[PDB]
Amino acid sequence: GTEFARSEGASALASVNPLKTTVEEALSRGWSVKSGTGTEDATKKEVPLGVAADANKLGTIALKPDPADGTADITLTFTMGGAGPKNKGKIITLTRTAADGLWKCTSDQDEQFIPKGCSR
Repeated sequence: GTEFARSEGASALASVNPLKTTVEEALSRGWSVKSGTGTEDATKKEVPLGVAADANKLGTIALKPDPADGTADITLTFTMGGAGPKNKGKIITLTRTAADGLWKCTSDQDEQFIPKGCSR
């Protein structure tokens, strides 16, 4: 009853939303994106997302496929394994469809805690 359920959802989305830019900039160069931290790899032409999987203690960030080259749908997920009771186990998913390059946000949280712009 005292859990910060609405702020948890906003913090989670704020950890993955900025990565859309990172992904688009890499694909515009014809480079692939790979998860984790590190330096660009000029041999394989892969750019890391630049954020650790556990950057936000509310949960974990994941990329699929990994690496991703733009020719298949890409998903960025924030799994709230560190959240309070109402949001623990819930997942915010950002999907970039390869056929049109568009992004969508879906969440399996209770409707009242889904961040603005995301749907069930």
